[PDB]
Amino acid sequence: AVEHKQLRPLDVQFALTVAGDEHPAVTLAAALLSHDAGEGHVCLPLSRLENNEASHPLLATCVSEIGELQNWEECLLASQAVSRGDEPTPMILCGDRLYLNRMWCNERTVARFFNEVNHAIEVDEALLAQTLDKLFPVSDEINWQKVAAAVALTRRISVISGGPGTGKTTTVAKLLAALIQMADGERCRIRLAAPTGKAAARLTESLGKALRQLPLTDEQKKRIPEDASTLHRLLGAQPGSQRLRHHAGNPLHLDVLVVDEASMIDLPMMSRLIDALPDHARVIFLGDRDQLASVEAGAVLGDICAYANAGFTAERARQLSRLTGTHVPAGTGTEAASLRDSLCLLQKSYRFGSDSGIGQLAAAINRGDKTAVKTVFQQDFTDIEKRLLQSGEDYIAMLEEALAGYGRYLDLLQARAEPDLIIQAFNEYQLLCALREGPFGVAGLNERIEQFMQQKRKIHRHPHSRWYEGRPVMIARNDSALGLFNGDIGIALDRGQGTRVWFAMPDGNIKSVQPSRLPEHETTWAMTVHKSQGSEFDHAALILPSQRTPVVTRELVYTAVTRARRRLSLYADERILSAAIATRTERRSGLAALFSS
Amino acid sequence: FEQQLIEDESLLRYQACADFWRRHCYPLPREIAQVVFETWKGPQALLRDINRYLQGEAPVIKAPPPDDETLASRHAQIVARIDTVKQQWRDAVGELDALIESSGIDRRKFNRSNQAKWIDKISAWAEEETNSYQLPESLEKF
Amino acid sequence: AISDRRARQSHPVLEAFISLLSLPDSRFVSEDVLALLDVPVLAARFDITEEGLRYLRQWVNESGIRWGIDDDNVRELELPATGQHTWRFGLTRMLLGYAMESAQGEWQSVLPYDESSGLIAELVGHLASLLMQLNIWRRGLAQERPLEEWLPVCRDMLNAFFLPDAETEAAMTLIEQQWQAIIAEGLGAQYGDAVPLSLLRDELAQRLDQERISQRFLAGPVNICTLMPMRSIPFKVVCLLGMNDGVYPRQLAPLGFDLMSQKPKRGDRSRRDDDRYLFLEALISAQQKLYISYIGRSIQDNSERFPSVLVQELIDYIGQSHYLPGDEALNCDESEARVKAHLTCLHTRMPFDPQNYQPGERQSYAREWLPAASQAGKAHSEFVQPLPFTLPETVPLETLQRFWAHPVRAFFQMRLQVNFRTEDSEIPDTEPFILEGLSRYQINQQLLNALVEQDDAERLFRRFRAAGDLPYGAFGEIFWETQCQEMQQLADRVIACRQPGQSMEIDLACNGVQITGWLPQVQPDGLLRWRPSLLSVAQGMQLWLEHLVYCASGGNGESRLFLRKDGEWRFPPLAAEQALHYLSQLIEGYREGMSAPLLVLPESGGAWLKTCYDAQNDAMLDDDSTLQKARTKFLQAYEGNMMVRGEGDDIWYQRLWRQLTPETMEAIVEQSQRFLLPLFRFNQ
Amino acid sequence: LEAQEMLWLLQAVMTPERENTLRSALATSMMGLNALDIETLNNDEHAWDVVVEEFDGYRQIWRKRGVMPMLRALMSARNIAENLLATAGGERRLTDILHISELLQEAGTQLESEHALVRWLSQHILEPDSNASSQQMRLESDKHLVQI
Amino acid sequence: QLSSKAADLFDQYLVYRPDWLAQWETGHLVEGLGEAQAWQAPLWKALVEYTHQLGQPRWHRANLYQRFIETLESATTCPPGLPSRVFICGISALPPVYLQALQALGKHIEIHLLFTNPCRYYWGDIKDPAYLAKLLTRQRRHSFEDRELPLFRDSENAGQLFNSDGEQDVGNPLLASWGKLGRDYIY
Amino acid sequence: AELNAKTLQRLPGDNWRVTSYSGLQPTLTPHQFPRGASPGTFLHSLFEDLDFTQPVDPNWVREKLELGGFESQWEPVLTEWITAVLQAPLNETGVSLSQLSARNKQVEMEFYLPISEPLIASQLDTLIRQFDPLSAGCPPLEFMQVRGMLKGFIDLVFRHEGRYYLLAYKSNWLGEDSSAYTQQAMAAAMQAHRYDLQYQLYTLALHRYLRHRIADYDYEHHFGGVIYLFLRGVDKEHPQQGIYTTRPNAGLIALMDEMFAG
Repeated sequence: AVEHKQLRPLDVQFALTVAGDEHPAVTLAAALLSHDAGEGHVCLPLSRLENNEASHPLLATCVSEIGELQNWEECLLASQAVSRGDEPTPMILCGDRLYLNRMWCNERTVARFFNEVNHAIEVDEALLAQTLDKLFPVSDEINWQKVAAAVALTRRISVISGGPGTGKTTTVAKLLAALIQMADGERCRIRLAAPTGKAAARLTESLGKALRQLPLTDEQKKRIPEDASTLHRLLGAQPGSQRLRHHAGNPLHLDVLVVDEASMIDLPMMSRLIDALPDHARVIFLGDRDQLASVEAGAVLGDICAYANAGFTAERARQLSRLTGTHVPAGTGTEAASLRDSLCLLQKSYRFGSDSGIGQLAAAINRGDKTAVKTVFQQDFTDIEKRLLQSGEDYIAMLEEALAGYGRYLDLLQARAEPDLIIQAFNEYQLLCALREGPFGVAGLNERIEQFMQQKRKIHRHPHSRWYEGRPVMIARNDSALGLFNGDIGIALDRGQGTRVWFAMPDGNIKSVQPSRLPEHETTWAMTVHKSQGSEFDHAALILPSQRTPVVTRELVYTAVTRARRRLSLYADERILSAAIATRTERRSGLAALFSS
Repeated sequence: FEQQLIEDESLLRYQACADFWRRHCYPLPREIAQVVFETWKGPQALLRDINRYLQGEAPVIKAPPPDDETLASRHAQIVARIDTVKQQWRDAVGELDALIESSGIDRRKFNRSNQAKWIDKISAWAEEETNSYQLPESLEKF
Repeated sequence: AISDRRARQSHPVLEAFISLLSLPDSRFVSEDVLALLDVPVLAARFDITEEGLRYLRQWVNESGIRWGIDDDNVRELELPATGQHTWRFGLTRMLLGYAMESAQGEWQSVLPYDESSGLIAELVGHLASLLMQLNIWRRGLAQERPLEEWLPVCRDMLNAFFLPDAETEAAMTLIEQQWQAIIAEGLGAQYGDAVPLSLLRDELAQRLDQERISQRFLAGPVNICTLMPMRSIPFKVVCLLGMNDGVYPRQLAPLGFDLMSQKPKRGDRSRRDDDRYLFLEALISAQQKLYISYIGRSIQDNSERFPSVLVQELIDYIGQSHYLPGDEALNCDESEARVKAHLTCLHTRMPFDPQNYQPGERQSYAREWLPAASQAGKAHSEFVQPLPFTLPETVPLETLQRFWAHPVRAFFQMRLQVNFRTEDSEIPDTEPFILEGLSRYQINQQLLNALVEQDDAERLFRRFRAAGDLPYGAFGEIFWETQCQEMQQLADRVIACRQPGQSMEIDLACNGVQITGWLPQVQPDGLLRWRPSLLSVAQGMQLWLEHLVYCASGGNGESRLFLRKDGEWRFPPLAAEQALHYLSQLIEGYREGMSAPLLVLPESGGAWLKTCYDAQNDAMLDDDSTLQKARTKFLQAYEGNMMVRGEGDDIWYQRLWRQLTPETMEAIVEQSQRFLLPLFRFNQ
Repeated sequence: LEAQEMLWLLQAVMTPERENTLRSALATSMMGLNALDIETLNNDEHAWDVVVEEFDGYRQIWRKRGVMPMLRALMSARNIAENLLATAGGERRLTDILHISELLQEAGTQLESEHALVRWLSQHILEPDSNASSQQMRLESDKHLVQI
Repeated sequence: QLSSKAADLFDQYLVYRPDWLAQWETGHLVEGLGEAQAWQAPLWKALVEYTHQLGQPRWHRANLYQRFIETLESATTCPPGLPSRVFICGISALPPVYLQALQALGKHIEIHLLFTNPCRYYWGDIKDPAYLAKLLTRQRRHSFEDRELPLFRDSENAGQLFNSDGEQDVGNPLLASWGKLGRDYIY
Repeated sequence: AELNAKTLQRLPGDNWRVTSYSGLQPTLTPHQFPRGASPGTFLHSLFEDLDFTQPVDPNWVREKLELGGFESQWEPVLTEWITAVLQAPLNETGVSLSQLSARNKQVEMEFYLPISEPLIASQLDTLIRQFDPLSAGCPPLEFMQVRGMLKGFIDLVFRHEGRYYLLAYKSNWLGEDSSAYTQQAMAAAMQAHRYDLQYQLYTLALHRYLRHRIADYDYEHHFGGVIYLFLRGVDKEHPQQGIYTTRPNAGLIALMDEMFAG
């Protein structure tokens, strides 16, 4: 790639320290491996190192042995830095793919956890079918939520793959209700895990509003899950040291563990979660297959759910047909029966159907770019609008359309109303940008919107106060003492006691905080697509930069499409939208080969 | 014409003592470094010992060692001096001709057994206390 | 308005450039590099943020980086190449930790550093980008160069190490201007020989601090300036400070070989005569009021500081030329002394003294110290207050353990949530030659956990030697041998009575209070704990609490804890009724400690009790000798010696009281007799 | 202990957003508050808001005017000097606080950054080395004491 | 450091003592100086050769003042470019070389010297009784009153005030102890 | 015993401060010159040190670029640009800078201007707007009552055919690279940076200087106008672009002198 050629100093110093006095082939291989680890690739195939390097004959002329070291495997194994998996070496070459020792250890740990430990818990099928009939009222045709709950209560380790707006939390509530109704005398210490604190708060409020609807008992209300914890808080991570409280010796005393939003779980956090689990806990993973990739290097949920398209097994199809009482289709072929049985795919979205253009655009994002052009083209489904952004007049038109989008917010701001309706009007329209600085970014769009509110009579701003009425702020660090998480919006206004920032709590109330009490504050007229995950907006508007960047890809446009509830606008070129769909953010990993054998 | 007076000189003194301990105590073998550790734990104890002589006028040492004698030569000299006494004990063992006194108990042969297990190697530095029982000035008084 | 001061524009630019000019002469200590990374210019050059600097602080502190940039730098100083405790050793350690986990082991006798694992270790790739540059100029500024070659050196250093900014542009411009002016003054004489680096460095350091500022001399605010010769301006009020002896007149000794000082002429100028003429012009130029203040008494030892000779001649002429109307004809010397005492206003030593606020001739204008001088304020009330506290239903065992580990700390950091967060320790300047403190305790703990399974001690020795925590060469081997001997002597007693036991659950209901928890390694013989520590009362209290929570739900058996030096805490098995009674007593003590601060000192109170307790008769002695020995043990355990830190030297006990009153001492004694009595009652 | 209390106060002034450092600095003996006052300060949000506002004003004075003006405004608004003079045995503590303030003002003019003075104070707390200026002075001269 | 100190001493010699450098340029010593002249006389002259060896000009401050005085005393017409009037205000210390140059400058162009003296009478020293009579013949006149005022308080007893060496016994001890620079400047 | 502290009745001092105007407020081309304060002062020192009568020498420009520290490739384009500045006349009659002798020119005249009345911004901005046509926009600045002295540094004062003229240098000019620096853009820059008050104070100082120095002085007879010279706006084909000549109404100066006097 373009970024792969510009070598980081970390990769160069790693190649100079690890190889050192060895051949330059080992130096180039270590530099390419460190650059692919910095970009997020887990494994490095030797075919790309052999074919796509112009110095491969030059290093073939550099080595001088009896066999001349023609193969890359012999040239790597001749050095003391690469071994086959026995010596304590930094680089490991096992399946004609070179990785680091930590990445290879975590990959083998994940493969052991998802290939060997996942056994089948045999329970009573009649009581499970009765609870599924008494919980799910729909029993006429195939319902994927019932099959997901059955395959999550049947097996120990289960992954539920589903998009936003598909009723995932209702499925989790039905699963927990059938779990407590199945084991009456047996106690169940249900635990909930989340990667971020904001997603943990959303999970807590969702399961709170979901579990009170279903009828329970006096012993069943006692076994309600109390709170959802962060993965760094559940394992006991320290600021100074990386030592966990439940690392290897004492596992977490849990019965069932529901980990929501597994798409934001990287490989080291997954490996640290795996080593903390005992030999009897049942884990239920939640998240979307086509969602955005993990933060650090690695792709766990995507490489797990890539085998969900094959289907179930022949025996597991009959088992699910006997459990659910409906016709469950069978998957052709058998490669890994445990992982293909433990998976499930949610396709029927309830908050939007085929009538809405949002789901059709999300289905056409995974297809070719011409399908997305056809989806936007004919009649627009009264949901998706396309505005061309090339010059300064298109920028002024985009600012005018953002004024038309933020019209109700400014109308409730100027009328001096209650801040709750102000936050509710602000949470309906949102801009999504890719970069941070420059003319296309966070601080650029924020400064341009502030200058436009200074130009037109919409927002009065003092130049030396920095706390004018109506500025939107967002927090960058978590703060459990104040109740605000990372990615939470606040609106600064004057209620009569002074300029204070009002935040909308997920409990339904509003909290007025002093601006001096805010640990971090950044203007959020336009959010990044990575930082807007978990949130939901009614009217979203994507703004893509004209400069070619590896950030704008298929998954970024998919997360920008799924970020909108009903209305979505686009401000991008046709060539950028055509190139972002075809360029998929692939991450080379050894899970495709380890799960295949 | 212009110079900078410093108030505290302990930092440079500790730095020079650490440099001396680096250039003197690091390449020693085990049989010498054991005695060096028995004398001082580190350079801090040596600095605490010689801090009253490093400052001010350097004193004159009575009967100084020669300039060519190193730590290894002194260690080999003391090892040979111990080995000569060990050889003279191994040659003249198995006899008792002195008169038994009222102060001298008859368990002294057990002390000779304590001197029987002492002559194994010359890797140590501390002799047994039972050699104080083998003094002619103490045996004559007993 | 302050004038004639030295012009200080940007300290962290000029001082950092001066430190970079002393780069080959520097030892490359880790603190001097973290001080160079403290500059935002050098940090923004190598893309290092403030969070990256905060991570690099603990990374350098834990990776074993003390001094020495490279092994060639260690060999340059006529020192043996140790290979460890250098910047290259720490860089290799951090890169191996980025590549390999710490559980794998050593690779080139270098243990990896498991902290820097993710993308944050990219900042390590920034730090290795810095020190390499700190190598190149270290080889650049050592060789001596003529004046025609020193022209681009400072410019290349400025464009290499520093980044141009809006604020620091004028500092770099002044650096370039002074450097080019020095080189132009050197090349004006056409110097042909070589010029060393230190001479130009000292000349630039002298020329950079030479600038003065006098712009606001007469702006309108009151003027603060030094005495400048040939400048006499009439003013209404003229004040003089620092007119004591030694400071004024400023004496500048001649060079000695100057011929003008040997045969003086009329037009010769000296600094002493210039200062005397300045004092004369200050006396004449004063129109309305003349104020003179000098330091008369020393602030250190209260020594009398005599004034200058000019002020003494002035007060002598005043006393010999004028007299007071009170004593019209008394004497000549006595009236002079009375005038000189009436003019001399000996002010107080402290500003909060009530003598200054007494009405009369002089009166202070500081209204902030007026209620402080009136002595009409309320005193500091006691911190102890009765707070409302309701005992909850489910109180876990971990809360009781954290309470009975330290009751005052549990009252502070849990009730009012006040945790006194002390700053972390700084990085030491040298490699560890000895092992003492927390590192020795962690090494002994890992060695005891390794020898309890009969593992290879040599593998753990190589693991600790690959991290640099052990001393170099034979001394680390001697330390590891004596620690292995001590841990083997302890393990021969530990594994003599060890049985495989599993962790069990604890669910108790006592006085309507639920206790939920887990006990690890519960063997059928009872409870077995081992720690490489000394005989202390806190571990005995913890073992007694575990024995009470273990015997209350089944579990007939003894409880044993093995310390160092043949120290052993043993408790026999008890019935369910006595265990539930003592657990209810501890719960009542916990609910009393949450409302009021429970003054139960474990160490000093346990020492007082075991001095007063008699285990043979189960009764406390009341003779005067035991009552004096218990006070001696209490004063020994509260405030220790000059080698052992006492219990009273703590941030939680100094907040309550500053001095140990005998009333609070008797209260602590009574609380320890009430609570710590079953510790020594069931000890065997 | 007064140097550690001044360090906690400077850390609460520099970072008043995090309530943990401010709560650890308010409960010191320099402020002189009871446990009931700390409990009511943790319970009442408006009093903690007033405390955060006045500490932000102290930070603004410390960034604009320097060390000794901020310390004098803190000792005048809280009126802690009169309370330390009213308490028996607090005059030596007040003289130590004034000497620490004078040394911090003497060391603050040679430093540009605000956190650099806090790091210098923490280093001089960690360094017990004795200089001629950094020694303890006589607390009182009018009252006669037995001189050892 | 030695070169800088010797250059500062040579600058002080260029300012105050031009005759010593003029005699050192020839190579002859000055009778009655210190021992350092034995290394200071050949050090200066080899300097004057060295700037004679390079392309730098020869002229300096010491050798130019006598030619500057002579070319002003010997000239008949005023040179162009000179200012109309020069003020000397706030200056109480000048070398005799600068005053001898300013006297020849003031013979042509009117120069106003504003000198601040704390005493109104003559409070300086004397050289000779023939100079004492010359000072007694000189009398000041007021700017506005236009009346002649003498220098000393007593004209007949003015000789009794000065000592044999030439120092005036000042009655005020502060002026005698502090104003030595002004005492030399008024002389 | 009872003790009290004395209290000051009034303020210790009025707003007395000696301030200035700033206190009251292809590959090589001059358009591609780096815009900054240090390059502005470098160009100001280049225009100050260079003689206007003598032709510009390239080695002197190379020496000045060596002393300043700029690039050596800019030197042969800069000197011809300097000659392009010197060839452009700046007058209402077409008088160039080469016709000015050394006695006629005076560079960097420093003046102190007294004022004994409290300077009210509302009484001054209205008096400016009464006569100055550029004060149609420009809402008035707010400053405290300044009583005392005012410092100023005029760049150049020169006489020609018995008429005095002022010249100042502005050289930032970052936003213009084309020939758009017409009289309207220069007037907008004068209204934005508020150089009208500076030019009016310069006219007042020059009027007071010519009144104190020259006996039998008339403001209309001797003064000719004030010229502002934008260095990056001077073109060879456009003599009017780069220069900005303004003459007051000769009635604002007397009222401003009466206001500053008392």
